[PDB]
Amino acid sequence: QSNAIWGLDRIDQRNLPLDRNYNANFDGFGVTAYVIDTGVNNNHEEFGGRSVSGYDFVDNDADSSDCNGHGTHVAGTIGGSQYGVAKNVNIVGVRVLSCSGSGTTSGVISGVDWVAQNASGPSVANMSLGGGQSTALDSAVQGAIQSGVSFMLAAGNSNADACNTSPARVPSGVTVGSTTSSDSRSSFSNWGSCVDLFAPGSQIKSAWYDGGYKTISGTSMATPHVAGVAALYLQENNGLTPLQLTGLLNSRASENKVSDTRGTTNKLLYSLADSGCEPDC
Ligand SMILES: [Ca+2]
Ligand SMILES: [Ca+2]
Ligand SMILES: [Ca+2]
Repeated sequence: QSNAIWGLDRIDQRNLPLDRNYNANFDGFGVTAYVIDTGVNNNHEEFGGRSVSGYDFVDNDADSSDCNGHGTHVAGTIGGSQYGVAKNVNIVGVRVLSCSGSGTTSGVISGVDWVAQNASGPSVANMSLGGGQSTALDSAVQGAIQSGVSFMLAAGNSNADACNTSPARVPSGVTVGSTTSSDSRSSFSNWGSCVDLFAPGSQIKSAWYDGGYKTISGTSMATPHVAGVAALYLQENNGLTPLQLTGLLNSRASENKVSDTRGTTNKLLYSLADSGCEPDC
C-alpha cells in the first residue's frame, strides 16, 4: 500500500517522481500464475497459503519446493502480500530448474506442456529463464499460448538482441526487458525488436527460498511484474485470450518514459485500467 518498494510504486503511475504508493483496483483473485522456474517455497509468509506445488520435472516428483531462491523471488513479485503486484493471486510451482538454477531444454518443455495441459481457470505463465535458440522450446511455448495461456518471458541479461534467446524470441510471447527506478533501461537488459515492453528489474526486493528476502536484479525480476499485471487484467476480464491480453498490456503501457532503449519500443508496464496513448490518441 504505502512504504511501497519502487517496482510496485512505478507501475501504477505514468511519470516520475515515485510517490511511495502502489494503488490497485484488482488483486488477482480467481486467477492462477504458473511459475516455471526453480520451484516456489509454498510455505513462505508472503503467500499466505496461496502457493501450492504443480510438478517437479527436475527430480520427477510432486513437490516443487525451491532450493535456489529465484523461483520464490519471482513468485513473490507476482503474488506476495508485501512485495507483489497481485496480492490475492494463486501461485503454482512448475520446477524445471535445479538448485543451481540450471535445467534442460526438454525439462523446460515438459513444464511448458504441463501448464498447457493443467491450467484451469484464468491463467498466466511466467518464464524468467532463457538460453540458446531452440525451435523445440519455441514450438512448445507457441503451443501453450495457442492453448489459451498467456506467457511472460524474460528478455535476458547480456546487453544483447533478445531475438537470439529462446524462449524470449517467440513472437506471441510477451517478452520483458528491465528498467531501474530512474527510468533507464538496466545496463544488462537485452533489447531489440523481440522485446514487447520494459518493467522494473533492477534492485527488486522479494521472497527468498529460506523464508526471508533478497534484493536482486534481472529481466527475470521484470517479467513477474508483467505476469502480476496480467493477473490483474485477468481478474478484471476472465476471458482475455493471449492476443487480447497482449493487446491490453500494449495499449495500457506508458509511452516514451524509458532512456537508453537501444532499438526497443519505448513502453513501460502500467498496472491500471486506462490507456497510455492519452497524450495523442
Ligand atoms: Ca506509485
Ligand atoms: Ca522436488
Ligand atoms: Ca511478443
